[PDB]
Amino acid sequence: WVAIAKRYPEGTKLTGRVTNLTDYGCFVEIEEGVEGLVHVSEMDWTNKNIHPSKVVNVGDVVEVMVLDIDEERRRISLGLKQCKANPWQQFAETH
Repeated sequence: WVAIAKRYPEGTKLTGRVTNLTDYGCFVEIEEGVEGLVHVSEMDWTNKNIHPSKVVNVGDVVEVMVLDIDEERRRISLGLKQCKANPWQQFAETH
């Protein structure tokens, strides 16, 4: 069945780029008009991991796994947080 407004099965994973940090998570951006929230505990292996989130900065590319979707609001709540191999690149555009 469909959970009132659902696209993805849930627990199906995505890849996104990090944009903000919240009170108990991080916000990750997917595609245009589509953004997610990385829930801090969706891994376990962070806090005692030594790492600044394996260096999860604003404008870095990560992987996330989907939690709460509302097609009505356009919020998919995706949270993973491992990071990519070369997660920072030369982000300038006026060329």
